[PDB]
Amino acid sequence: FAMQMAYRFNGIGVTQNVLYENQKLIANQFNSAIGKIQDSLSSTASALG
Amino acid sequence: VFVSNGTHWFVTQRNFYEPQIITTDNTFVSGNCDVVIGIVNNTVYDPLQPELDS
Repeated sequence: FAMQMAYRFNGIGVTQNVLYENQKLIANQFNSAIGKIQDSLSSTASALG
Repeated sequence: VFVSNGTHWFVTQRNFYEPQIITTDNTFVSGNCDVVIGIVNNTVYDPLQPELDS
């Protein structure tokens, strides 16, 4: 999966060394961001308008 | 991407296999080997190296 994300970055003009030099942070960013999706959908009543 | 059969390391385009010997000119440098999760030890070829002996 990290080797896939190294392409995903290369596809937005970010050279993929910027991925592996940050992988543990990008993991933590995305894990945290998925965390906010629970709260966004669960806590707000209007979320599925 | 990088790949190996198990004895020779190669680089190839990502939608039709064609192994290139890993030269400098297929590749770019970054940082050092401490940060890249799952990096491997190898030799990378320099096309200029024999030309220095010539």
